[PDB]
This record gives sequence, C-alpha cells and structure tokens, in this order.
Amino acid sequence: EALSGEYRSLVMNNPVADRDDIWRNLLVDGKVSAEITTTLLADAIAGIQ
Amino acid sequence: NLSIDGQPLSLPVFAAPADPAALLSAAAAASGGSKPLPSADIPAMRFP
Repeated sequence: EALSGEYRSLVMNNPVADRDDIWRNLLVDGKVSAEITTTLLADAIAGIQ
Repeated sequence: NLSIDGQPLSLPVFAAPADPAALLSAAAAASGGSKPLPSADIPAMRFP
C-alpha cells in the first residue's frame, strides 16, 4: 500500500490516481493478499493477457 | 484467498493452548535456638 502510494506520487506523477491505475499501468495486481501464490511465467502470462 | 462464497480457502490459525501450570508453594524448616541453662546453686538437701 505504501509503495503504491509513493509510486503513483513519484513515478506516475499523479498522486490522486487510483491504485488500480497501477494495476492497469504495470500489469500486476497489488491488492492481493499475501497468500495468493503464482508461478513467475504465470504472472507474466496474466500480465500480457 | 477466499472462495466464491467468501469462505476461506486456507487452514485456520491453530494455537496450541498452554499447559496449566503446576502450583508450587513455599515450604521452610522451622528454626529456633536452644535455651541456656539457669544459674546453679547448692541446694539444702543432699544429692540423693
């Protein structure tokens, strides 16, 4: 959560952005819980999809 | 990590309960000094 806030504040230069805009812009979901495990190829696949 | 119905797909946090403590109280030996003998004096009567 903290990294995402600072990411869209510094990199995306749009602090008011939603956190899902990080998902759409970076092709990774950050709001997952710490138990959701996936492989690494599978995450690349879900991102490109 | 829930299901479609919101039920958790993970196993719950179990926690082994604590073993009830063995009670223990203080036990001490009784302490005390002897008593000194009184002053002596020759009586009126003979020894027997």
